[PDB]
Amino acid sequence: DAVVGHSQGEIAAACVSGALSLEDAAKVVALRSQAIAAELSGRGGMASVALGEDDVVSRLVDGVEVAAVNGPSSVVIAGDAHALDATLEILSGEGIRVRRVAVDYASHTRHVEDIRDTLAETLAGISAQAPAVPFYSTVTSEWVRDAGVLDGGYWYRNLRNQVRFGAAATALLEQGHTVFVEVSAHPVTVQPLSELTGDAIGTLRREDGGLRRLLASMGELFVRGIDVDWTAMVPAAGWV
Amino acid sequence: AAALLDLVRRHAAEVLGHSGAESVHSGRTFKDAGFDSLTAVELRNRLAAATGLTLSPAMIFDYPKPPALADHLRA
Repeated sequence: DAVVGHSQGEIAAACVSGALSLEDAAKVVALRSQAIAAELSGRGGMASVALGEDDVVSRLVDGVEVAAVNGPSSVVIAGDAHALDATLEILSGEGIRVRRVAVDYASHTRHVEDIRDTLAETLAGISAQAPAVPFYSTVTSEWVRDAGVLDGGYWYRNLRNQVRFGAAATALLEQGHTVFVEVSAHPVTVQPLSELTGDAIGTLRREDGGLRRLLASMGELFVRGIDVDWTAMVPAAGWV
Repeated sequence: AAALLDLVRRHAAEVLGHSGAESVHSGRTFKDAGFDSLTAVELRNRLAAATGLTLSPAMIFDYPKPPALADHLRA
């Protein structure tokens, strides 16, 4: 019924929303990743805290931007490597649970402003259409229904601006959306959604890429009342 | 609330496939037994169905001690 992304995932959202083309989205994400590799590499890291925006902001030292607000108690920050080091040492002294990500850059920060020109030169003004699938973005926290809006500048801003993930989740809950299925090889964000509504399903699992995990996934989907085209999996056979 | 604690331990054991209530000591924390978020949600569903009360999926982090969760369910 609706499609929501998160950072690069939003690209796939476009690729499935019908507003873009498969080749268009593939090329755009390829050029975005290539630019990030060429420039952003070796320049920072991501740190997550199991706290809200208020708690993180109240003790954030200079040199750190809030990367994303995943909810009332899940906030991730991106910035310079050593500024994040000082911040994590401070919180370690405070004892608040935190985590680091093995990343050599910082997204959704001022660093994105370094290669806006390069992003424009790569490709801009892609033929964005009206998405066939009603697509709710997180950059604007609002559905986009108009052709041409999803331009290269839009992707630059998406890489540049933050994520109001938790607020978007609450809004979708208020919009009557209850079933939230995650398309990921590993459970990624089912926990915050469970804390929010308690009904979400992961697709696959790390080290569990077998068919059994997939079948179990569609089974859990079917149990909650959603119709499933089972007969495609199994062909006809003899009489029993 | 002894019956409540026994039922909680048995339900958690069946969620994780353990032998029974004894196999999961009440003194052990929920995370120590090997519970994870989805499994915690499954135990939330189990306990909510068992008692009929409105139970949040995130109570496991608030009361990692099974006796604490049982006493909360008592009230």
